[PDB]
Amino acid sequence: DTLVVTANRFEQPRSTVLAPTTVVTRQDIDRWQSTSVNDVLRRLPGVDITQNGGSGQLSSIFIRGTNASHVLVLIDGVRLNLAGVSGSADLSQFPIALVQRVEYIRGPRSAVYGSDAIGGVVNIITTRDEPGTEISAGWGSNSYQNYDVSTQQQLGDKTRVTLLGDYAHTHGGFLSKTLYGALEHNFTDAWSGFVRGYGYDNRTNTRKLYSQSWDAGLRYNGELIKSQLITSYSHSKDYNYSATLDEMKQYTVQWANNVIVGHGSIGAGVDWQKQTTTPGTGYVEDGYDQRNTGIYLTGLQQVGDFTFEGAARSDDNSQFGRHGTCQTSAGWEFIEGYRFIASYGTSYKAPNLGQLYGFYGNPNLDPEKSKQWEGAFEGLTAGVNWRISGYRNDVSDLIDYDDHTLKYYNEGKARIKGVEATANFDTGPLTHTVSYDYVDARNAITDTPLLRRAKQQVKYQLDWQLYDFDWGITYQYLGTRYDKDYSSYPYQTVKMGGVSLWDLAVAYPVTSHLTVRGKIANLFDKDYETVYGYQTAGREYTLSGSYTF
Ligand SMILES: CCCCCCCCOCCOCCOCCOCCO
Ligand SMILES: CCCCCCCCOCCOCCOCCOCCO
Ligand SMILES: CCCCCCCCOCCOCCOCCOCCO
Ligand SMILES: CCCCCCCCOCCOCCOCCOCCO
Ligand SMILES: CCCCCCCCOCCOCCOCCOCCO
Ligand SMILES: CCCCCCCCOCCOCCOCCOCCO
Ligand SMILES: CCCCCCCCOCCOCCOCCOCCO
Ligand SMILES: *SCC1=CC(C)(C)N(O)C1(C)C
Ligand SMILES: [Mg+2]
Ligand SMILES: [Mg+2]
Ligand SMILES: [Mg+2]
Repeated sequence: DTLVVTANRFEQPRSTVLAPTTVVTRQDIDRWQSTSVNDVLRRLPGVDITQNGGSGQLSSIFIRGTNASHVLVLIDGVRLNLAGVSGSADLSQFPIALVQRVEYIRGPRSAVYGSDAIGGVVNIITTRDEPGTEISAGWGSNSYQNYDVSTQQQLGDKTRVTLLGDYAHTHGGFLSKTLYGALEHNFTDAWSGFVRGYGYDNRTNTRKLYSQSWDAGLRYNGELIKSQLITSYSHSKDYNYSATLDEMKQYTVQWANNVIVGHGSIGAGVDWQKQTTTPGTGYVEDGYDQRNTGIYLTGLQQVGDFTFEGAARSDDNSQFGRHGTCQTSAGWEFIEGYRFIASYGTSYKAPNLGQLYGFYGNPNLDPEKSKQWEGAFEGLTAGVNWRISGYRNDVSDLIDYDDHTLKYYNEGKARIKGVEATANFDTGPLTHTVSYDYVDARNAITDTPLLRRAKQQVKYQLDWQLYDFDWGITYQYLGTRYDKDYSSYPYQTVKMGGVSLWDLAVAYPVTSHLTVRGKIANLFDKDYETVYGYQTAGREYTLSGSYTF
């Protein structure tokens, strides 16, 4: 199988991770011709993305019916800094040109990573191993324009340098400029070090976002033992124009180890994080300094037809103190190629600055808490790889605005019951990748459905190659959703009808160096919204190329 590092921080085959797992490579992203992260993500199981319009507009990610703030987004294994002020991940500003791989694991994972990993985890990896220089560019609808240069070069054997530059610009709009460098060095065959730095300057209509991140690390990859020590600094500055500045610095230091033992592994690590915000950030008066340290244990073992996986973690947070989480999954391969999996896991979400210290702050709030149970069957039948999972997620201690006392409190519960079905198979030269999600996400106290969430989704990718034309068709059904209408007070909840959407993409190797690509997004120009009142794109055309040398 393809490897992931996201389940326990170290490489393992994805057949040994029991939680459902999706991997997107750069090759997929080039064929899809995605011009944003959201477009990559909306394609995958359990993902419901809403957006205040097109590219660059604020967005929310609802994994498996959970709140916007209950997905953990990592960049190269570190909590996305853009999410630090608001406490909820928004990838609409993150440059797609940095995205080399996505590992997405559904279900909880606080027991490895701490806060936010309730619905699942999305790790965006920016590292590639692909020697050479490449030039790319695109033109499309709304004066869309992209230029991109990158290279990877040995500087002597043992060392290599990566550089990337990207400019993307789209009127009505959204402008984004990105720069990335890395140095990778192999001290021995087992020992390695790296320093990575990147930044992007975005403008959106007037919002002005700038972010930089620097990472530095040491890894040991032995025959049995693996170790990693990584430090990370991020600094973002977010201007809105009267005058609002949100600024945050995030520091991380993590040390993990993992050893192969019996038929599997055992791991442990320690994780430290500091976030400082500047006065006035998040409509909070003072600057804050929040700290967290966690310690966790992981395990995986195969015995006969059974697989057991687990993680357990204790976090010590400077505001709410101590919270412990744990996860266990057992799988049973009862006949060759078929498997039942049962999982249980707790996870949490930390209070955010606004909830804590804003005008309606409550400095004594506790984390939001999740308990999740999941059961799955997977199999390989007649060339079809498939899986069907049912899950229940009880969330409690939700942080809610109390209008009577003008303060946030822990109160309030949600019950989510869902089914995920996926399959992939070929029929002659055709490859089919399909998924179906049912999500019944409610307020558990009133029994009413949560807003902003599609109860059902169907997703289908159909790929094939005919001459030297490589074709991809993308279909999605976004089901019924409820939302509030803010044009009239009191704001009333409205029912937004299901919608089907189609994209067509093609690529062609003009020569061995030159690939040209075309896309039509929203082929039937379907008029729809994912947030009530905010119009989405309509039919758009892209045309691009890349040249390798
Ligand atoms: C009363 C319920 C609480 C149970 C918590 C027990 C924690 C689970 O671990 C039990 C001990 O098993 C450790 C196995 O370690 C896994 C890998 O190494 C063994 C290689 O075969
Ligand atoms: C020696 C302990 C190393 C493994 C501890 C990680 C497991 C976290 O605890 C979860 C409790 O679940 C009960 C254990 O049964 C499942 C086994 O988990 C896989 C470890 O082999
Ligand atoms: C590596 C081991 C991980 C497995 C540990 C999970 C087992 C938890 O056991 C029960 C916990 O009991 C909670 C203690 O009570 C304090 C708070 O609730 C009190 C209610 O009045
Ligand atoms: C390498 C060690 C990793 C151990 C982390 C264990 C995390 C266990 O968290 C499970 C939650 O358990 C519920 C009770 O925890 C509250 C603390 O209670 C201890 C004092 O009463
Ligand atoms: C919900 C879990 C699914 C459980 C039912 C599926 C288990 C099916 O087992 C099928 C065994 O395979 C029989 C197929 O025929 C054999 C193929 O050719 C073998 C060479 O002679
Ligand atoms: C391994 C089981 C996979 C679940 C597949 C769907 C089966 C549905 O049939 C049972 C009836 O469903 C009752 C309500 O379903 C919504 C619950 O979603 C699952 C979480 O409990
Ligand atoms: C899918 C339920 C029947 C047993 C599993 C068969 C293999 C699943 O592959 C399905 C992939 O396609 C999704 C279609 O889903 C319709 C059934 O959804 C389950 C509703 O509870
Ligand atoms: S959170 C890990 C877990 C698994 C199971 C054995 C069902 N448990 O009782 C706990 C809650 C320890
Ligand atoms: Mg212009
Ligand atoms: Mg070794
Ligand atoms: Mg408390």
